[PDB]
Amino acid sequence: SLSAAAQACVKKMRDAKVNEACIRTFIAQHVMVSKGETGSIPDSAIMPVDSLDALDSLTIECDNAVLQSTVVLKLNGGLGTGMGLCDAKTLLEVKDGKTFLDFTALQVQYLRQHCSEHLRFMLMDSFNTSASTKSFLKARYPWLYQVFDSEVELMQNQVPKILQDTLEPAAWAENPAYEWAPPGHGDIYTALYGSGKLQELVEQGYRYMFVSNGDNLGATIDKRVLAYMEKEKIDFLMEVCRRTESDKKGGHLARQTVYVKGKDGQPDAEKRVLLLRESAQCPKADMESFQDINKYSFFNTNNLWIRLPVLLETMQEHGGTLPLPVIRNEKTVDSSNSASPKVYQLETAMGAAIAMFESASAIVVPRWRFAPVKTCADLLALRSDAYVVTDDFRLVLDDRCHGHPPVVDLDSAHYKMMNGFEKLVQHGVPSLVECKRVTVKGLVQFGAGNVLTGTVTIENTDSASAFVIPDGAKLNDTTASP
Ligand SMILES: O=c1ccn([C@@H]2O[C@H](COP(=O)(O)OP(=O)(O)O[C@H]3O[C@H](CO)[C@@H](O)[C@H](O)[C@H]3O)[C@@H](O)[C@H]2O)c(=O)[nH]1
Repeated sequence: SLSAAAQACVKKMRDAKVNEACIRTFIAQHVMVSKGETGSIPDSAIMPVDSLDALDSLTIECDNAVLQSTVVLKLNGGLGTGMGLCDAKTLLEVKDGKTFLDFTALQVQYLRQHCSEHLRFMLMDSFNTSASTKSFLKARYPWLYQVFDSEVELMQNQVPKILQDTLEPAAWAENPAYEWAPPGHGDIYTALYGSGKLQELVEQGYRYMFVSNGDNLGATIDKRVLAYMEKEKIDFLMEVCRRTESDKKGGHLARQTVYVKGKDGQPDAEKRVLLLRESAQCPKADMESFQDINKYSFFNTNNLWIRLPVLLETMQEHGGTLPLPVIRNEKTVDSSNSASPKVYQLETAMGAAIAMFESASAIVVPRWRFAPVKTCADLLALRSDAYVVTDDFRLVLDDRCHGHPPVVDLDSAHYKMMNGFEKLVQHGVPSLVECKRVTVKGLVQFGAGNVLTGTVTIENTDSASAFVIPDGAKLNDTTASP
């Protein structure tokens, strides 16, 4: 029943021993793409979400049996090509001598010492992140490394890049590894199911999984969420934050109205269905509305809670897949070579599972559960004193910020790549806890002990010479120039 292109994909995947759940999942996306689907979600088809419960209003914590049944997973399979990264982002330094992986392991240790003695922790890796993550734990945290292969690591799948005009699997004789790509972090459900780990977790008595981004060190277990999901019988819960100006890369919550038409004299009652819209899913000529933080003010944190037996049941009842909406990413098979064949890279976002369950919902959480690092501008804020380290080893906004991170605007010509950002803070990281907005234009180098307050702009109009800010300089509500 499949097309020739789709069959070619199946054959390639089978020959490469790709797990069948992945093949089934991918093919379904392939069929959608062949019928015109791109993943685009226009604003005319959605409407904002105006009312949600709040974590700040919750007080009751879950019982010990529920806490014991909760697995913690951290995403760690992405390639931060936007920050000029070649390995796992979690190996980058966050504070003095501590990486993302350092605080993550310290959070797990803390939870095991004070909350759940046998807390199960997992990492979803790619082959482009697996060995470096394992060797890091090998040296710094041997208790995690000893059970790394047995219970920690979940290996994400690889799917073929398909030619844009025929949807056949793309070939690249120069480097056939470039014929494959990660299918996004929405692959977590497919990888858990196809590897049999989802069934084994349910067999072992686990009932909840808390997933979060590897770059968000503010996301740990909150026992009030588990009690909330138990009481309200919620099978999937997405943590959303009130959107700030800094929330530009990610996705926002949205709703549609599905009319359960009337019965037994009852009228047609509207029921709100929730969905996620990534930035890639917004029509590119309509990005103004995706960026309106007032129109769509609920930003997905990717702190997700899933009831594992219901996820398992749902997948089994759908041929062994979770039919997440496909995102059609347009690239070239060698993303560095504009002359290489153009391809589609079919991906899904794990937050899109909010549309897969009848009892799915979202809850508004404070900013201290969301400290994202998508760019080097985010990393400057996280490295600065605007973020502090909690006792349970979370990275949270300083209380003085009132939930608003400093708005950091770095010249993309000089600081988009990690090597360029490293030159900017070579002599020290400026104080930004009292800085509302910092904009760096042109070639600039921070000095030692810089203190920024208010709205600060550093503009070097002649980038033939870098502008080194003097040591101890204090910039308050000003624009500094050579
Ligand atoms: O194939 C992939 C792609 C990504 N990741 C991991 O997924 C996490 C998030 O990926 P990132 O590329 O950093 O973010 P986005 O996918 O753009 O956005 C996600 O995170 C945002 C919050 O930061 C939310 O607003 C979005 O809805 C959610 O999809 C990171 O730990 C990545 O390493 C994987 O494990 N495998």
